[PDB]
Amino acid sequence: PVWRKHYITYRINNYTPDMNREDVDYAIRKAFQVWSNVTPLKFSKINTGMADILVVFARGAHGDDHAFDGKGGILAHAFGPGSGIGGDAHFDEDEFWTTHSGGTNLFLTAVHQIGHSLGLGHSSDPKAVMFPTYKYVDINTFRLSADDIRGIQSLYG
Ligand SMILES: CC(=O)N[C@H]1[C@H](OCCCn2cc(CN([C@@H](C(=O)O)C(C)C)S(=O)(=O)c3ccc(-c4ccccc4)cc3)nn2)O[C@H](COC(C)=O)[C@@H](OC(C)=O)[C@@H]1OC(C)=O
Ligand SMILES: [Ca+2]
Ligand SMILES: [Ca+2]
Ligand SMILES: [Ca+2]
Ligand SMILES: [Zn+2]
Ligand SMILES: [Zn+2]
Repeated sequence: PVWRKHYITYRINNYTPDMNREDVDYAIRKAFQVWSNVTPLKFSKINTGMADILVVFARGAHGDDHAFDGKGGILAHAFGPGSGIGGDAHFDEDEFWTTHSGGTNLFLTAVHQIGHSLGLGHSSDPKAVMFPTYKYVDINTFRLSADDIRGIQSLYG
């Protein structure tokens, strides 16, 4: 249930019009960084070819048999480690993605979904990033909880 290599590629398949491109790239890259800070994994954005983790913005039905649901409800989903669609993280474009507190924060959502792309389940600690409910936390004080660190290190340490 894990990536069996420690150099992992991602590609941004497409950009949400909600946010400037620069802010999308920065959110995503920072989100990956959160995990590469507590494991030996290295993440590399690529701009051509097939990436391990593909990052997709889409609405409703988008060709994976798990349609999204409009504004609210499900925000995003992600497939666990594997080939093809494995690892891929999809973000519901009917949300309003933002760099701060308005709408839904892309960074925080990405940290969570990349958790799942890496093989994590959910946490019972409301402080954890892998807690199952979205809430805006102070990104200046953001930090992985002990539960996240133990989970991720059990897979990749
Ligand atoms: C679990 C849940 O909250 N479901 C909500 C319900 O969701 C239906 C789908 C059930 N569900 C939710 C999830 C968790 N999500 C994904 C996940 O775990 O990644 C999976 C689909 C892959 S998620 O989209 O909801 C999700 C994504 C990111 C995060 C996250 C982001 C940042 C930090 C931490 C967590 C949390 C949840 N799994 N199944 O929608 C309803 C309507 O939504 C509106 C208008 O906001 C919710 O009603 C509200 C807000 O009161 C409803 O709340 C209830 C009763 O469960
Ligand atoms: Ca939705
Ligand atoms: Ca993949
Ligand atoms: Ca949107
Ligand atoms: Zn999908
Ligand atoms: Zn989740």
